[PDB]
Amino acid sequence: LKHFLNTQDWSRAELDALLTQAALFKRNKLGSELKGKSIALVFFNPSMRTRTSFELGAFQLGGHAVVLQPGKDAWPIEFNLGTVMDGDTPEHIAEVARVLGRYVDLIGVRAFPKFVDWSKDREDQVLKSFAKYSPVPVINMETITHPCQELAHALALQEHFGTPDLRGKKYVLTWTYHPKPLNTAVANSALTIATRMGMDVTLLCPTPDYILDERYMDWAAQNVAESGGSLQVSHDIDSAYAGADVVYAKSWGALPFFGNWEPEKPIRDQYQHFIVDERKMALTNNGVFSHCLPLRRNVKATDAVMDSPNCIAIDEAENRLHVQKAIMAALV
Amino acid sequence: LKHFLNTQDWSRAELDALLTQAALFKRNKLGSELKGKSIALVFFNPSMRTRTSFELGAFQLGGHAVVLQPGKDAWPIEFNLGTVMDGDTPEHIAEVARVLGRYVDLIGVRAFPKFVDWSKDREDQVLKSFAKYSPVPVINMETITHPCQELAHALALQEHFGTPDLRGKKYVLTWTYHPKPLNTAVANSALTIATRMGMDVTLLCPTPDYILDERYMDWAAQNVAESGGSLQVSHDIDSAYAGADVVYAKSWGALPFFGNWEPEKPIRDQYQHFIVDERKMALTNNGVFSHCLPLRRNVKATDAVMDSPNCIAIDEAENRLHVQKAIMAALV
Amino acid sequence: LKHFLNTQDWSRAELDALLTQAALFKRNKLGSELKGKSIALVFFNPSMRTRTSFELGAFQLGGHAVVLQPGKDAWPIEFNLGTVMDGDTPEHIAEVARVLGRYVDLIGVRAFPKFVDWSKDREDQVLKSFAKYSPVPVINMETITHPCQELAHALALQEHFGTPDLRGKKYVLTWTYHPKPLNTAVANSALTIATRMGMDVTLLCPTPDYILDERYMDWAAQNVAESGGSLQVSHDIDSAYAGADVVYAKSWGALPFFGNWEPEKPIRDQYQHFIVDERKMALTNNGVFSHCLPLRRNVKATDAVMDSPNCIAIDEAENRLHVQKAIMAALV
Ligand SMILES: CCC[C@H](NC(=O)CCC(=O)O)C(=O)O
Ligand SMILES: CCC[C@H](NC(=O)CCC(=O)O)C(=O)O
Ligand SMILES: CCC[C@H](NC(=O)CCC(=O)O)C(=O)O
Repeated sequence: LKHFLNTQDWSRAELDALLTQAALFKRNKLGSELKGKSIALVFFNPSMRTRTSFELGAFQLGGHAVVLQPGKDAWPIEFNLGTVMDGDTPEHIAEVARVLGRYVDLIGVRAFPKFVDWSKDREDQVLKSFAKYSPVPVINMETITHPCQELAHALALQEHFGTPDLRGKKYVLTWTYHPKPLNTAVANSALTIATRMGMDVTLLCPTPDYILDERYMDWAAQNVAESGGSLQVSHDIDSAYAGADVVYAKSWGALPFFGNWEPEKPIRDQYQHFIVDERKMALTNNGVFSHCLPLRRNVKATDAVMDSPNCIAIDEAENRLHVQKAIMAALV
Repeated sequence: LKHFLNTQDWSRAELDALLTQAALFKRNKLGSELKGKSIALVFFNPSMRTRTSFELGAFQLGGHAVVLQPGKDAWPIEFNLGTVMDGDTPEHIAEVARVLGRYVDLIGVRAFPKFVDWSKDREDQVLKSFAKYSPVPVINMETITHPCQELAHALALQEHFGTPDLRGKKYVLTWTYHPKPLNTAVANSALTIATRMGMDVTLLCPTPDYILDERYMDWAAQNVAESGGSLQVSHDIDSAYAGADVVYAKSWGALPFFGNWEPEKPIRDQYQHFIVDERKMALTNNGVFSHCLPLRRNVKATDAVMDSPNCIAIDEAENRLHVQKAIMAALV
Repeated sequence: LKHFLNTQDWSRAELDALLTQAALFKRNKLGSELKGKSIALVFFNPSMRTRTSFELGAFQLGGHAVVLQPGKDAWPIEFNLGTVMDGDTPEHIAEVARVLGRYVDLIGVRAFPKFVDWSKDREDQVLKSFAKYSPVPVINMETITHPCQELAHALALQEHFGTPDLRGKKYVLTWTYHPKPLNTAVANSALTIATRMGMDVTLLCPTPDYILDERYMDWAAQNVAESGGSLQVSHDIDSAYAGADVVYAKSWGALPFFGNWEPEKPIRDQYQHFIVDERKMALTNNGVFSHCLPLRRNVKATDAVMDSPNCIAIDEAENRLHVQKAIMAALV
């Protein structure tokens, strides 16, 4: 059974088919690719865009989405095997996945890491559990990667440059400030999709500590090697933004500090200047700027940049809807 | 772009068209005025009637409603401008409104005041923010006014008297008891719609402190002046109910006590007799009684009154469904 | 007006019609028995299966389900009569039921007991209040009985044995361990449906204290007397499982300990061996095993049993969907 866990599991031709079909849905939003069909959207963390775009996407295609929130309405779910379940979890993912399998045609899941031990978070236990026990296709709605955002971001870029071939473009994935440490998911996904598109990627971040998990650095290299692009890690703002075509900001907690965020506080606080403002954007090749959102103004990016005509954040958010309808349609 | 923020922004002819179309939907509930269309219902406070009537109204018209609750599922939203967003709000209404604008065709919003400073609450920051940044029509689901209730209430009255012309009817908007201070919204809306219908309106309330904000007292005067009705403030129960045709109860916190409810407690507690019971209703001209609901029995009104055949509360609640389908249909 | 509060209120012919229609829906899931229709699903407790199966069932039949959760989104609801509502409940079920009555065509309700006083819980105040004030058919989504589970369980059994006639089968309803005391609902329902099907029922439980409320023991006797089956209470594991055809596990708090669970703790803890493992299942006549779910692994049943080909828990969960579509279709 084919799932949509990461874009890395898909061939360039399959992904390309997805984007084109997404572009097709954007011109003809109503359809019947999901008539009488339904999808279970399971959320273990908040969401505005993902929840809304999927719920609407399923409706516009003749289907119906059932939104579940383990712990708020549905029963909390246990993921570990061979365990005496006398704790806070009343049922196991093995049952939950098989049960949903008899009701819905697709299962979407959102589960951010717990931030206590990256060794445990990097395993993607939730997504992998669903994909293992579910008799129906599973869709990643963001765990430690955000593949749906990738395709929304990618489509938005091609649309901006009026071409599907983004090779030779200078892509800058910059870390940005935030009072607290966040998920690396969106970053791992951006690095993955930008290198898969074959762009000249620079991972701008404060210190080596902030470099993404090796897994994605490796996926990125394999992508560069295959698409003819390039990868590069920079700790210098100006040399990074210089002549950039795209600038994607996202804040995240330094991996080496999982479970020990105390000393991480004083470190991130001394890099607030990483904020994406006009100065840095002026150094770009009239480049574009985006963010997966939700975005904090005057923290991650200044008001002037968000309101700038060069900001394609709203278009990227919109394509989430089209891109996901292409995925669901392709999975049923 | 035309919105439905308050009935005061609409002409008498437009409002009349709304009520008639609502009466038309009441005879033919299923339609296609919203086929393939959707609406984002954003709730910052609880709701049973509004949430249900809108969700159903959108369905019965071929559309789909997406219910969002900032803080429970969607991300909390910031409304102030030029602020360093390092607080509890992860994203700004400027983005949220533009994003929803790419997904849904209509946006409904519910946001009661915070009760700390009426000077800030009376500004209607949430509703105005949505209407400012949203590329699609916005609908007031209750903030400091409850226009949807107004039209449901109005339709219910015309239906009761078998006529659209309510002029010359004695309308009594009475304050009523409640262990705590509430929103003036429903009251401000009742005063507005009753004076706009050209009835003889009396605002019965305990003391001058309980008189509604000048804004609505002024809207009411302009309405009297235009419809030929009348406005009047009374602190005497019997002289108010006397020969009334309609009696609308609603409890609210004295505006001058926002942020300082301590001394408000002892004041409201000495006016529990304002409860709408049989005695007061007997003094009426066999008048009708209603309440926007949720209503607390034996506090706001006695069981005998609620169960009375003169109580049209349930019909008013029902018309919410028809009246809102007329608004959505008119806005797309 | 006909409701679906308990299977006991329905004749054997009506119930049989329900199961057959459920079997019919299972072959033809999409229909129009609910076109333009809607149902209000009111939840006072968590739910994954019930909420999902009903929401989907309504969709697959052309209708729409509105999920309400008094206290989370909708306003909390008061059920006592002639009370001064100055507490935590803003509105009364008399209004809530009549209001929903003007919006939806059906009302489903879930409300577990409070576990403080069984004398009050056994009254089924919530379900009875809805059925009393609602102008439209009411459906029990589990209170002190779980009739929907009954029919899902029953259908799953007939399907397993390839016949609708379950008479002469040895049915074992066994209590099982759980760190805390639970609702007897599923148990009361199993005892009811198994005796109504005319099987040889044994209620295996630790001590006499754990025997179900007399009401259901009585319903069971009347059912035995009518169907030709049998009822029997056993406190011995091996004599119970011996040659069983069906084994239904469910944990519950000893009724005589409501409001006084302290001493109940040490009592249930000394019966953990009641867990449904392979040994006990080996003593059966190659019997089947099920559980209403959510089920805690290695507490209520071992992993080996849940994963066993003899476990029909997932099928029972699926039939919830078909069985409820048959009920809704029959009630409109
Ligand atoms: C379908 C059964 C629903 C419910 N189950 C629970 O409340 C179990 C909760 C837990 O095990 O923590 C019950 O006991 O009736
Ligand atoms: C689409 C991104 C979702 C999520 N964002 C957050 O958790 C931000 C929360 C905050 O800023 O308070 C993340 O970091 O991946
Ligand atoms: C339709 C009216 C909604 C709201 N009502 C409440 O907040 C009442 C809450 C309570 O009585 O506890 C209000 O006062 O405007």
